[PDB]
Amino acid sequence: QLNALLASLEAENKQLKAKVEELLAKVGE
Amino acid sequence: QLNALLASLEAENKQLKAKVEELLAKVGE
Repeated sequence: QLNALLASLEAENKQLKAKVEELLAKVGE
Repeated sequence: QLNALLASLEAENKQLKAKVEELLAKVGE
């Protein structure tokens, strides 16, 4: 189950980084 | 080293969630 936790955290991190990119771009409007 | 990777990912996730909160609030301006 440790690899599943790693996988979930990795997925969340990727999603959050993309959300930051989206919101950054929105702030630039 | 697996716990260190978990720890780093957890720290990053917490930081990113807070950055999302900040940028959300900025979008609301």
